[PDB]
Amino acid sequence: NLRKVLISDSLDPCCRKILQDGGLQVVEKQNLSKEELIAELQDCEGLIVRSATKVTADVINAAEKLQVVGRAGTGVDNVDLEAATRKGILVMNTPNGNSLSAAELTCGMIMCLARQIPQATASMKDGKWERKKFMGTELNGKTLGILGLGRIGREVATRMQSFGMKTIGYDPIISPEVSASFGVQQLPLEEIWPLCDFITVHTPLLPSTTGLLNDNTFAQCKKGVRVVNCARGGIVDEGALLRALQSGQCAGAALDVFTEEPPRDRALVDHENVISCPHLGASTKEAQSRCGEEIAVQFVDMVKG
Amino acid sequence: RKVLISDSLDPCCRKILQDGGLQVVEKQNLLIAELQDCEGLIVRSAADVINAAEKLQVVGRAGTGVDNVDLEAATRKGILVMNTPNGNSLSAAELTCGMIMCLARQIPQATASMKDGKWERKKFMGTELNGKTLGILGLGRIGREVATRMQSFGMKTIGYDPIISPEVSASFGVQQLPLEEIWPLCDFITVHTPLLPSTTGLLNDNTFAQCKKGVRVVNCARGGIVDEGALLRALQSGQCAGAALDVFTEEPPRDRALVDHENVISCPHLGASTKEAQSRCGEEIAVQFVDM
Ligand SMILES: O=C1NC[C@@H](COc2cc3[nH]c(C(=O)N[C@H](CO)c4ccc(C(=O)O)cc4)cc3cc2Cl)O1
Ligand SMILES: O=C1NC[C@@H](COc2cc3[nH]c(C(=O)N[C@H](CO)c4ccc(C(=O)O)cc4)cc3cc2Cl)O1
Repeated sequence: NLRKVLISDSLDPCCRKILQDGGLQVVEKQNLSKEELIAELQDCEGLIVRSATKVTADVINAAEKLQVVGRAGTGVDNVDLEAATRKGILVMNTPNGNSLSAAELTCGMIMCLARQIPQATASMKDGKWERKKFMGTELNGKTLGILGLGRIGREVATRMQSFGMKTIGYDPIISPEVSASFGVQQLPLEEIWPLCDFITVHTPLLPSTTGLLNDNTFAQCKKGVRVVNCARGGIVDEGALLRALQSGQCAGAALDVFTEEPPRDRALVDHENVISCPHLGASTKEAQSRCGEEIAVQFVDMVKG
Repeated sequence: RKVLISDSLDPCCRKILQDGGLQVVEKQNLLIAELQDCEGLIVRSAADVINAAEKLQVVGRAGTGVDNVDLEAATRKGILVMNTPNGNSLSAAELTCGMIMCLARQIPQATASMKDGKWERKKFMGTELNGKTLGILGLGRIGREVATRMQSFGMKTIGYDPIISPEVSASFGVQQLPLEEIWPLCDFITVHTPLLPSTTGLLNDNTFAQCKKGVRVVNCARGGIVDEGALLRALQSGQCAGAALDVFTEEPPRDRALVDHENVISCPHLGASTKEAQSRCGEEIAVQFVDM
């Protein structure tokens, strides 16, 4: 059963600490090339990654002891889950660990869109004083649409409520009565689009949420809507967003995530009304430490049944 | 009733200034010949002015304070200066909150990186606000608005105001402490005071010396409350991890050392630059006038 675990990426020593406390032997490697990793996994039931180490069908297939792969983070981009499940290898991740960091970044993106803070800093650093060029928006009394009312969507809701934003939204699993208890009014999507000043997505990436925002939904929005995607690349159709930015149907967007990372296509990043980060939603010392801890705790519970 | 308007004003304010007499002409970029013979005045931004002026009763600035109109020359004549001290409050508080989130996650620096074709995930390791301490100096309209918003993020809000009682500030969840007890506790410090002798260099080498190593500071209030030489020294040592500045001792600033620092976020004094603030000030000034 589960004994010895390799850590192949850099995450807080709180991870190692909890693993050995629960009986597991631990080793701690870093970077490691496609050939390198497998020579460690010779003797290992367990592999903990962050984002850098790719766990492809190759490593999975070529590693003849590996029973579980743990990601100290959200989703499994860097783990071939098709090939893992084929070989009976359990894949786990730490969904709770990043919630607050992702919600805080989303709120900062909304403030940034409202007041053009990234654009203003760039203008100051270019030696300009362009007070006129900037006219921002007060959030108080504006409507924020929240698509997805799990962990992150509800944390975004309660913070933006403090700004006196009205928070409306939709989730197919969360009842209107439960969303009401954290101040989010659920309506049909067709009724959400024309009410929103700001839209933010907090859904998993599924067929049903791939291009959730598209040409059809932008057609239904108020002119000048502002969009945030701090969830997963492709929930917002990037073509449809660029078309909405060019027409003015969309007055601005804030993107932490892209269909391709890093993105080869530069048109959205380069747009004047787009502010962007290189997938920083989970990039806080606090989230990184909580994910380290959460994966270790998940591992030890599997040894104790 | 001839009324000049020496500033980019909200078009609501003219559509207002025809309840009572108001013969208006909104001429920006001015200079002094403009106000020929006019008795009752409105302004936004932009003395020698009123001295060569004639029959003028009330001057009104759609904004807070009067830092673009000589109050003593106006007191040298009969002239009452009105302003709209609540019109800009929410917009200034909202910008301050956005500056706090930008300092925590370096969103302006991340955007500049991305627009250079970079994908810099390690440089941009940030801080969670939940569980951090925000020090708020000045607990008037703006300070209390910043406090209740940042409490929703799980920040502990402490502060100091010589005029606001500890009971008033406890009612909006701000614990007042002596300044000496505030500095060592703060992860973030934000200033919401008037610019007075007592508040000029309120943050200086002596106060940075008592702060936590890595404190972040915001000034969306008035240029000079943060001593700019002291703030650059603190950024240079790492005593200050970052600063967000909407305001500068000289606007526009000719000393570029702070604006050019990698850990400084800056705006060209945008705290009151929203449609809603500019509309609310245009009308709060009317009700002060049109209800003597
Ligand atoms: O007409 C329609 N076209 C397609 C469909 C609209 O698609 C949606 C599908 C959705 N799915 C979910 C969803 O799975 N929500 C749960 C929470 O209940 C959840 C689980 C995990 C996470 C996370 O990983 O952070 C987030 C949310 C929300 C959501 C919203 C919308 Cl608008 O309806
Ligand atoms: O030991 C000392 N070191 C320095 C010295 C004084 O420091 C202070 C002086 C202060 N003055 C005030 C102040 O005038 N506050 C009132 C609110 O009651 C106020 C009025 C208008 C506005 C506004 O225009 O938005 C804001 C606030 C706050 C404050 C804080 C501090 Cl730390 O004492």
